[PDB]
Amino acid sequence: LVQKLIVYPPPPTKGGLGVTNEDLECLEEGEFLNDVIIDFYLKYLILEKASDELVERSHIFSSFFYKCLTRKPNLSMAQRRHKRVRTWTRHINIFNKDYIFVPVNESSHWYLAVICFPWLEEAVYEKKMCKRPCILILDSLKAASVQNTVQNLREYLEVEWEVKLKTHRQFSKTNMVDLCPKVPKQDNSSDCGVYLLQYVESFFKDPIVNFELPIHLEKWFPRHVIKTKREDIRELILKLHLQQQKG
Repeated sequence: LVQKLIVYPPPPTKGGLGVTNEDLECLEEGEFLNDVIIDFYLKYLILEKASDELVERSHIFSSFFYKCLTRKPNLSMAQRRHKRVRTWTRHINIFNKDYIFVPVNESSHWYLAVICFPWLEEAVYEKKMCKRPCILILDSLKAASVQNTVQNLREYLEVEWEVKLKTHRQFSKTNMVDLCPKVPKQDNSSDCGVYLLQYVESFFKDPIVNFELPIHLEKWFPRHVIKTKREDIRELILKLHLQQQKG
C-alpha cells in the first residue's frame, strides 16, 4: 500500500504526475533520486521558476525519453530508435527551441544533456559574444556512456529534422560539437540526481549564452544550495500536499 501525496501539476491541469510516500523515501541522504522525483521537480522549475521567455525557448523531456530512445525492417539504425519516441514531439517543433533538456540515467548515475541552439548552422560571434549549435553534457562526475549518448542524440536530431523539415541536415561531431563545461562536482555519493536538478535550476536562473570554450561554471551555485536541496524538495512536496488538500 502506497499513498499518493500529490499530483503535479494538479488538475484541472492535464499532464499530472503522481508523487507517493515511497518516492519521498529516495530523498533521504545516500539514496539515488528516482525518475518520479526528477521529472516532478523539473516540471516544477518549468512552471514556477523559469521566465516566460525561457519557457517558450526551452523544452524538457521526461526521463523516459532517453530510456525509450534506447531499448529493444527497411529502416536504418538511426530511424529505428527514433520511431520509438517519434510521438514525444507530435505537437512541438524542437528546432524552434534554444534549449532541449534530456535527463539521462546510466548505471544509476544521473547526468544531463542539453541541446543548444539547434537552429544555428555554425558558430557565430561579435563586445565578445559566442553561440553555436551544440550538445552540452552537465555531469556532477563523468559517465562512461556519454559518447554513446551524444551520438544517439545527433542521430535523433537527423531523423527528427528530416521528419519535420523534409530536408537533409548533417549533425556531426564537428557540425554540432559536444562540450563538457566545468561545473561543480558531486561531493556525496548518490547525489548526481540532486546536481542534475540544481543544474537546470541554475541554468534557468542564469542561462548559458556564451559558448566560448572553456565554459567556466565552477562556481555556478553555492555549495550550501546543494547541501539543503534534498530536504528543500521534500518540504516542497509536503507543502503542496497540504495545498492540494486545503482544496
